[PDB]
Parts: sequence; C-alpha cells; structure tokens
Amino acid sequence: MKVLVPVKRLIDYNVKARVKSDGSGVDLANVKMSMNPFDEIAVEEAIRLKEKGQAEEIIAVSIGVKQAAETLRTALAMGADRAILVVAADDVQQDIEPLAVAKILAAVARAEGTELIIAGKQAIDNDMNATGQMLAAILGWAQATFASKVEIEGAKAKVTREVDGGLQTIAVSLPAVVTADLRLNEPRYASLPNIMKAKKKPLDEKTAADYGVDVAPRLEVVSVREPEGRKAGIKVGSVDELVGKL
Amino acid sequence: AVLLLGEVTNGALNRDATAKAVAAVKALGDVTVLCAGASAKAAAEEAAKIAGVAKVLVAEDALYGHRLAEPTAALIVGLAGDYSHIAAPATTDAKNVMPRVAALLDVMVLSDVSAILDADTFERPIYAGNAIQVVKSKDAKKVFTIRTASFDAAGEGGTAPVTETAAAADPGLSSWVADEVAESDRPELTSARRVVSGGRGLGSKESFAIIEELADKLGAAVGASRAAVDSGYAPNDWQVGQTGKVVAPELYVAVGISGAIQHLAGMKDSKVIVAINKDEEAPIFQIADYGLVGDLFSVVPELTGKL
Ligand SMILES: Cc1cc2nc3c(=O)[nH]c(=O)nc-3n(C[C@H](O)[C@H](O)[C@H](O)COP(=O)(O)OP(=O)(O)OC[C@H]3O[C@@H](n4cnc5c(N)ncnc54)[C@H](O)[C@@H]3O)c2cc1C
Ligand SMILES: Nc1ncnc2c1ncn2[C@@H]1O[C@H](COP(=O)(O)O)[C@@H](O)[C@H]1O
Repeated sequence: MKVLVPVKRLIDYNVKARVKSDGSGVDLANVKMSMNPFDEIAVEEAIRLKEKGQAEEIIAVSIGVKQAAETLRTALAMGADRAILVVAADDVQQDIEPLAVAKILAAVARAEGTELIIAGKQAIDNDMNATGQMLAAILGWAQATFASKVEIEGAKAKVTREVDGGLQTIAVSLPAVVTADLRLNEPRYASLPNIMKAKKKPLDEKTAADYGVDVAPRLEVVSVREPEGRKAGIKVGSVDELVGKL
Repeated sequence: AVLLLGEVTNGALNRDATAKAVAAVKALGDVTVLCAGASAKAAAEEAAKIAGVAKVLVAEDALYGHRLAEPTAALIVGLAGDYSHIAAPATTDAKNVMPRVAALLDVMVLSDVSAILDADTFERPIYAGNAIQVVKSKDAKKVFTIRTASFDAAGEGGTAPVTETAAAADPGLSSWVADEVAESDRPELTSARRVVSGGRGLGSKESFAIIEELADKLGAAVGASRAAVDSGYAPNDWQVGQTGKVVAPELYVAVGISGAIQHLAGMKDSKVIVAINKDEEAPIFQIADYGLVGDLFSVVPELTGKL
C-alpha cells in the first residue's frame, strides 16, 4: 500500500514565541523553523512499515509557503520516496486552517491512491489537534488517534491509543487515517549522504487551486496578545522559610 | 441553544469536567447535556443535577461503548440541527470526536477555548501557551472543546431537568479490543487543587515514592514530566504538559523538573508554583513564585516532615 505522511514546517519547538506588541501575531519573522516534532514520528513510522513489506511507496506532503520544501527534503532524507508541496500561503504569518489542509490532503490522498495516512497528533504551533480527524471525516474513513503502537495486519489495523486513564486498543478497517503520539517511536536522523541523495528525489510543487480548494480562514484572528506575566517570585533559603512563607 | 457532550467514562460521568464545561458555556443559551455510552443512564442523572443544564439526552447503547469516534460523531451530527453551539470538555474523548463532527458539518473547530467572549468570539492559547489568540468564527455552527482548566465547576444544586432518549447510526469502521487502565487512587490530576509533579531528578521509579508521600501529605494529585514517564518512573497518564494534561491547581510543586516549555504549557496557569531543583538556573525558577535550590532527596523528605 502507499502511505501518505503530512508534515508541517513550524517554529523550532525550543523557541519561545514572541508576541508583537500590537496583537498582529507571533513574530515568526526571524525565527528558526523546523519539522513539527509529531510529524517526524509519523514519517518514522511510515518508513518502519515499508521496512516490513507493508508499504511500497511513501508520499510526504506539506502545505504552506515555498520554503516548506526544505521540510519535505528532510522527510525524503529520512526515507520518504517522494514529496508534494502545496503552496497556499504567500507569507509565513498566514497559517492555513486544519479544515483547508484536510480538504487538500483528501484530494492528494484520493489522487495518489494512498490507503493509509499517518499525521502527527497536533501541530505545535496552532495546537489544534484536529486535521487527522477532519481528514478521516472528509474521506469517510476510520481513524486511530494518539497512536502508541500500530499493528497493521491485513485489511485492518490494531492500534493502541494513548487515552485519558491509560491505553485503549481498537481495530480499524485498513483505509484509515492515523495520528501519532510522542510515544510511538524514536525517529531517525537524516545522514549527510541521504540528505544529498534526497536532493535528487521528486518534489512536485503544486498549488491550492490545483486541488480546487479555497484556503480561506473560517476563523478571523482579531488579535493575539502575550500571556499574563506572573508576579516576580521569591527564592527562599530553607525548608522552614518555605513553609513559613505561607 | 447549546449541545454539550457529557464526559462519561465507565458508565460514570466525570462531573468535574462536565460541570466546568456547562459553567463555561451557560452564558450562550440553554445547555443540554448529551450522555452517550453503553451505560449512560446514571451519568444522565448526575448530569441533570448540575446548575445550568436545561435538559439531558441519553444514548445508552452498546454502539457507544467507549465512544468510538465514528459512531459517536454520527450521533452528535444527527442532533446538531437544533444547536448553534456544540461543545464539550477538552478531554481525549472530546478531542477524538469533536473535530470529526465539525468536518461532517463542514465547519472549523475551536480547540481548547480558554474564554468565550460571546456567541462567536473566542480565546484560545497557541504556541504551547506562549500566546493567546482571539478568534471570530464566521461559521454557522460553533463546534469547540472547552479548556476546563480555565473555568470553575459550578453546580451540585440543579433543577433536575428532563432525561430523554436518542436513536443511533453505525458505520462499521471500528471496534474496541482492549483496555489498559491505570490505577489512580488519589485526586484525579485535572481536578486536584494541589499537584506534586516529579521529573528526571528523581533517578528511579523507587525514589518517585518520596514524591508520592509528599503528595498524600498534602492530599494532592501526582504529576510527571516526559522524562519521568519515558524512563518508567510513572504512567504516561500522569504527564502534565502540551502532550498530556493541562492543570491549574492552587498549588503546583515541581520537584526535579527543569521547566521545559512543553511542560510549562500545562501548568503555567497554576495559582502558586513552588520549585525545588538543584540547578539555580533551571527555567522553572523564572515562573515559580517560591523556589528552593537544593537536593530534592534532602529537601522533599524534610518538607514532608514539617507539614
Ligand atoms: C512536541 C513535544 C511535546 C512534549 N510534551 C511534553 C509534555 O506534555 N510534558 C512534559 O513534561 N514534557 C514534554 N516534552 C518534553 C519536554 O520538552 C522536556 O524535554 C521535558 O519536559 C524535560 O523533562 P525534565 O524536566 O524531567 O528533565 P530535565 O530537563 O533533564 O530536568 C531535570 C532536572 O532535574 C534537576 N535535578 C536533578 N537531580 C536533582 C536533585 N537531586 N535535586 C533537585 N533537582 C534535581 C536538574 O537540575 C534538572 O533541572 C515534549 C517534547 C516535545 C518535542
Ligand atoms: N499545513 C500543513 N501541512 C501539512 N500537514 C499539516 C499541515 N497542518 C496540519 N498538518 C498535519 O496534521 C497534523 C495535526 O495538526 P493540527 O491539526 O493543526 O494540530 C499535523 O501534525 C500534520 O500531520
């Protein structure tokens, strides 16, 4: 089967988002961008499936601005067979909504003939945690969210999910969308020769209109402010002074 | 009106979450709670007793056992016609089904709403909580999850409204196989007024007990960082942060936690944060109201003893 892997380009998870002092948005202007942590997990799992003769091809897709290509090449470097880049935004500040992304991935998934999709749990930038589900919904497919282990076997998969309380294992029909939790696996690092090799792999630069999708925001962002800065904080000197400071 | 998905588990309604949700949304119209599950009856009862719930709907059917995203999302959508606001507490059960529902109605979803400014203007934390964005849904139906940790669970004395029954629909795309439930005999993390979390500084699963002792002494719930869970010190269920549970008790004691952005995301809203780390430069000491620099293996047991 062909596995589809949606990956996103967003701020480096170690960088503290700075908020412009006029509610415009997070100042992404000069910050280090990288692949969404959850997506690297996704890729790594897809690749693992290939190494067991479950998947034949692995398509990596990313939607956003031109520079997203760097993220795709990183995926190709890890082991992805090919990539597709759907340009939809003209500036890094315009984050496209999970609804738009879902409708695009749905067209891509239908066109490339992918039978399994593996997305991250959530994008560490919008913290939406909704794309995968919206995708399964639009396609009319089963879904396994917050996957910790995926035992794909036959025309169905046994995926144990990281749920409140503990773990919950379910079984879904094969044409399904799976989202990865941070505990699914330990992603590999793209080595120099493979990064160079990745540079010669296919990467189809498409556009949102190619799939006949309107990337208009259902949610107008009126503003975005900095969170409440907490009041100082004292550094005490002994357990007594601690319990004795209320 | 407003349809709200009741947070029920093993036939037992999680009153705290459902309460906080009703409390958050009551200002939008008549709150009507939906209890779906294999044993949703008792839950429906407790649901009705909450102050603000106009009415209660019950969908007790084996088809809703564990609330599989496919069947459940079909239920909600089939009822969505009479509601302009469909919400639920931001729990895994809600996060699994809500987005699917929204897509079916071809409408966006507002995840982890921390403030409802009105019928269509909402506030939600982005970038692991480093920014608060105020959005306005141009949608016809507002589907969203409530960040319970930002509201108060109002209730206990309600008008005991109606308790009806609903139908069904089953797209046979999934089935539940097994469950691995974590033994939690203390205050559930999301509801606790006091939380004591352990990080990597603990070194072992054995030493995590000193964290638990202090917690019991304070009648607090136990939290944990990724490090602690990955190393096997505690079940992932106790993870506080952007990947796990986001709490906001009165007291949050972080012992042996450096204070990584991802961890702060789930506890920067706590009333009083106390940190005890041996590294005077750990990020945690920049958000902690009261911090103590020392060896957790000498301070914690002394703290527990003078409590
Ligand atoms: C996308 C993503 C999501 C994540 N989500 C989460 C999340 O939800 N929650 C979460 O917790 N993490 C999460 N993480 C991991 C997170 O980034 C941090 O790496 C993690 O929180 C660090 O754990 P720690 O503080 O236990 O360990 P460290 O950062 O190693 O800190 C250990 C601390 O122990 C102190 N210490 C050691 N011994 C003692 C002692 N004897 N006495 C006192 N102090 C001592 C040390 O000085 C240090 O401060 C996520 C990561 C990613 C990529
Ligand atoms: N712009 C995008 N491009 C590619 N994949 C995306 C994009 N936005 C979201 N996704 C996928 O959907 C997952 C969840 O994102 P979110 O729904 O925003 O939390 C991401 O981790 C990716 O797998």
